[PDB]
Amino acid sequence: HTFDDIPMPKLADPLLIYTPANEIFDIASCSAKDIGFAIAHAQIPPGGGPMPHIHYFINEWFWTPEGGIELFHSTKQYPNMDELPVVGGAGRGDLYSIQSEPKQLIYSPNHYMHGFVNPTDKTLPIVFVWMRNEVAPDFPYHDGGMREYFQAVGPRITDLNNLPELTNAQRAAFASEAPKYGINQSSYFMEYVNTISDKLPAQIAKLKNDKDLERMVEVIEAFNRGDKSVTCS
Amino acid sequence: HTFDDIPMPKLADPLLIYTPANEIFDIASCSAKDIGFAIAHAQIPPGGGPMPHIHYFINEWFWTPEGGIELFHSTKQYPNMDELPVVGGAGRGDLYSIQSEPKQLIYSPNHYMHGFVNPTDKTLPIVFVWMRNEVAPDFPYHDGGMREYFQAVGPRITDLNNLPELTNAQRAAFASEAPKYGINQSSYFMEYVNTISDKLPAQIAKLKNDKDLERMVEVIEAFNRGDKSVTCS
Repeated sequence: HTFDDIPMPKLADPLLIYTPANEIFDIASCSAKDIGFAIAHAQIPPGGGPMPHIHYFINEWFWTPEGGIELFHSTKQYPNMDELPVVGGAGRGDLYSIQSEPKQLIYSPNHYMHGFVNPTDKTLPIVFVWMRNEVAPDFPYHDGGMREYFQAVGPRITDLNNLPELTNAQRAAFASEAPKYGINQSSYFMEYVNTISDKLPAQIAKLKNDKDLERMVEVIEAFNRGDKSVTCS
Repeated sequence: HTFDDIPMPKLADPLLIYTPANEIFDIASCSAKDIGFAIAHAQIPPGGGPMPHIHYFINEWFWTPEGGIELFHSTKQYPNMDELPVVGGAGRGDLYSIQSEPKQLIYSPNHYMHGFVNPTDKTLPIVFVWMRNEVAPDFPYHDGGMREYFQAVGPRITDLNNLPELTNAQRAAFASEAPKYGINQSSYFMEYVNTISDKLPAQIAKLKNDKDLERMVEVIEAFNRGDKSVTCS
């Protein structure tokens, strides 16, 4: 399953963040009467990527223009934010790996466990779209909290030549602050993981939601034309 | 497969190290005319443990007095140190997890890929023995390199209740210095790994070398009795 293009909202003041998962973000939040989301055009260096985690306030799309990124995705859902999937109690979960191909679009609904890594020796592009769900609260940017999460825990890139140094406190906050933004984020790779299998189950591979993505693309392009019925900032 | 005890050499000035893999080490090197090794009595905090790596200068034993610790181990061996098990040629390998039981004793010969994590919410003990092999150069302690490795890359612990904080340089050195000590050490979990499965094949489970371990216990015990034909420091 492929998708041709996801354009970037062109803000006057672009927000560029180096996440503590070693991801280079150019990120923005947008909303219209019917919808709100955050969108990031990212560059992932070798070894970059978030450890396995679960979302409660958003549905997520991943678009990989040159492939290469390896995604991880569960078949099981975790609708209860208060039950971490850990050795402690509610139990670790099984993950399945996806070797992304060029222009592939992966859809991950709320409550699924996922993450990704760049396992190659070259920096690879990726685009994330995080859409506000029906149970998300109103954050300042109306996007279900994702841009607020990254802006709070990742250092801003004031110079894309001199990438900021990431600190222990920033890596820790990536984990510990995540619940305020509807994320259960693991702090080490195997914390939530029982197995990683390379045999992708059909029901995961078939996940798609092109309608909402298409709408959100309309909102971005309407924003870039100057349409004042929508907002990005 | 279990073992009853592995004692610690009693030095006047214990070498306590907090490794960049988040391991609390009390480590020593010992040699006799027939044998040389390093041994560490360790405490692994929640989430602690090294990324997958392969040894070229030692054979390793793990002893888990309270179980808890999850080890990872390949069936495939990697005899050429210049060939990294990485997506850019040579290829990532399949790991199998081992949920250790109290007093369990795992033997991991050189060239195998392995690693471990504490997936629980409490600090757990573990003892490592790293025995010099035939191809290892002669390091100052004659141990095969391992103590020298941790001493070069890890901070000394000066207070067990106020552990030292790790620096990015120490973490990066942990990977980049490793080959000098006969280790290929991955710098993120999925760098060398393709899949993780929880069905340990029997060839791995039946790995053992009790004779050499008994011999090293013998050396430790003699050192602790004051016998001068052996050395630990």
